Amino acid sequence: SMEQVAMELRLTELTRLLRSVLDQLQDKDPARIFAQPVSLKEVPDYLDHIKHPMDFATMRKRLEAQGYKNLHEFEEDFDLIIDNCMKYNARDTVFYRAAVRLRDQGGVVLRQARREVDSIG
Repeated sequence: SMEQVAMELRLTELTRLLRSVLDQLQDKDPARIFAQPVSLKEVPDYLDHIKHPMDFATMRKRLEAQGYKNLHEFEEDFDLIIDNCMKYNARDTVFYRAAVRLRDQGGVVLRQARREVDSIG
């Protein structure tokens, strides 16, 4: 149908918007602490602590498979990156501190993307 195509045009444009958002969020992590999954070879107990691991490479695979239906699902994944880190790592670690800074700095980007997604529909 003509409708399913118009739908697919918007999903593709949402994917296009979310890709830009993802790049902006990931620039707030210059140390690349959140770039890749936590290694289960190097942290073998990780899944006993964190039940839904997340990282920017994993979010990027989902994004390019147009696996995000709306901004809310995307934010959920971003929030996992942050909240997992803040549980697993203690307050006085470079890791916890990197998460706080990413949360704080990402807020501004996410605030405007919400306005943009409501605005462009």
